[PDB]
Amino acid sequence: QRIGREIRLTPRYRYFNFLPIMLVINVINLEEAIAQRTALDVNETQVTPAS
Amino acid sequence: HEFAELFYRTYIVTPDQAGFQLSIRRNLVWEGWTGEGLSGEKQEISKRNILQGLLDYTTLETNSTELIPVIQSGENDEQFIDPSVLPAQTVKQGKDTFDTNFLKFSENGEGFNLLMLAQTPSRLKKGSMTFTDSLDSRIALKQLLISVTKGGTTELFALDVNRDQYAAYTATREYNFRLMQLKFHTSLGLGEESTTVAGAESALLKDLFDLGYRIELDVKVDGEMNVENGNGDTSLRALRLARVFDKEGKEIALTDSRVSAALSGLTVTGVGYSLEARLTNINQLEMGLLIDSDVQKQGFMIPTLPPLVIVKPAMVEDDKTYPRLEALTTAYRIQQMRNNAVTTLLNRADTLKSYLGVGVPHPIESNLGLEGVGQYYVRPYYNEATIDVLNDLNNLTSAAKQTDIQGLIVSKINEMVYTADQLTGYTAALEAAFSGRSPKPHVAIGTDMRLPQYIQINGDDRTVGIGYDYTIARISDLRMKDKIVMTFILPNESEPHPLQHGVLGFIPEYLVDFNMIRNQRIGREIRLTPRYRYFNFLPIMLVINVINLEEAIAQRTALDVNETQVTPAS
Repeated sequence: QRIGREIRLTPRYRYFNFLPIMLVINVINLEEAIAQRTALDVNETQVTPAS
Repeated sequence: HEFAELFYRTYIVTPDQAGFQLSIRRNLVWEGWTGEGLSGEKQEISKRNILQGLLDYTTLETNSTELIPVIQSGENDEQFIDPSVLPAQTVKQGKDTFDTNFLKFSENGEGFNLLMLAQTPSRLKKGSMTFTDSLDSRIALKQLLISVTKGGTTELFALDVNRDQYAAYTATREYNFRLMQLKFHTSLGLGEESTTVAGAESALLKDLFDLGYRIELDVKVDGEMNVENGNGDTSLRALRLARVFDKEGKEIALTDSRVSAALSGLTVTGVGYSLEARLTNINQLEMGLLIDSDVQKQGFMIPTLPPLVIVKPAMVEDDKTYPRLEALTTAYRIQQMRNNAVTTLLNRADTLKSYLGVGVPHPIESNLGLEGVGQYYVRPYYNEATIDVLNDLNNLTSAAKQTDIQGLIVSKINEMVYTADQLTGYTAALEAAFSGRSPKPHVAIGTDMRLPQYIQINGDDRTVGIGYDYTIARISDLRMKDKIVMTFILPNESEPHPLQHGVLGFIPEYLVDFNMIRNQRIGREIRLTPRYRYFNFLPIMLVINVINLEEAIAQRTALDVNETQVTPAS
């Protein structure tokens, strides 16, 4: 016994998957990388005696 | 002067008003307090802005029809397993809060009356069973609850069986013309990361898992269900471990020593299942997003400011000790146009700092203390950063130091612009506010007189980045030392508007000239009383602090090897 107007939409749709090939990459630390300087990874080779 | 104009849009107010008003429209999505005609009986709750859904993906999600079995405390426990195997699971459906479980497999006995079973507390208010209620063209298995025992320890596994091709009820001939049949005959596999009821990689197949092996169970499940009364049955026919795959899809015999020793004592037995059932409600009973809109109130006022005065003997005019009006006009102009703009900008920065914190956004309409109708269209956001030029500059030769510094600063400022654009959702706000015309963000650049040569283009391929329009503002003030202030503005607009950063409420005023008697002396006076006030709406601004530019240029620094370690002890 409350009287009003109604508007309705009852959708019919669905998502299906066919191709089983898909790749994802996570990207991280971009803003630290652009904020801080990075300079070289040099491999000191032991002409100072260690080998 | 550029600076006041760029950050605070000037506006002329006819002296017949004490300010100006803005009436705003806000479309809303929410549920409860149902209807407006004879509203209430579910009471008022928080509105949600529809634009929030353009960036959030939960406020607009609802289910209002799914038939989830509900445990009545009477005889209803018959169709569910004993709660000593799996406790009830509490789920939300509409406004109802209740309990569900997994139905028990029935071979030859009673069926289950879904319509009798699917009564939620909302329906009980309406008067129980409705004759037009019918089951949708889809009924599919949600989950299969199996028991895996190894040596005596029982572990339950909830297998997500939905979205599977073979797990759909199919229409069939014979018996009636409203019969749906489920013929589920396939092999399901448990991986080496097979999760139990919640988390973990199990503990009875771990020896199988580490070796790199997944098990596969062959299963044939058959059932029938009627879409006219909700009667039906379902029973398991076959359930056993058959095949074990290697790191490839090549069958591994179950007689080899490792797997045979590992698989000893394994038994698999099913106890339950779950169905997703929809009710094509033909006479309709459902309620959904109640779309409403509210109008909001806010008022602006204009104060009075103390005046400037001139004194001179009132017997002859002098241009020597008192110059012409131009000097008084200049004092008024500087006072109103530069110092106050800087004060308002810095106070706005400080208040935004205190209110919001650093590097954290806020949900739409969650900061009621800020000034401005602007927060109706975007999230509030604040940020701060420092650049130590000497410590984080890379050079290769001394001849490129200026270009290096320019590149560093422009990269940092540009990246700050991108992250602000991502978090505040500003562009969507522009698209919503103006239909058909899509403006691109314009960045406000407020900086002192030492930096701009290092920001203007001499190298690089950008000033603030590609896709932005920039205006550089330079002032002689001392407080803006070592500071750059970024903000988004609108240059094609000429009215108060919430996306606008700030407005300069301006009323023209003039002077008075007369003779005044103050302790028995006579001198004509010139008085100018200005009337204005600055207001800010848009709650987004970026400020970057620049320090130590002197030492970096003065003292050489370049590169600085992050060596890599083939040394003792590592």
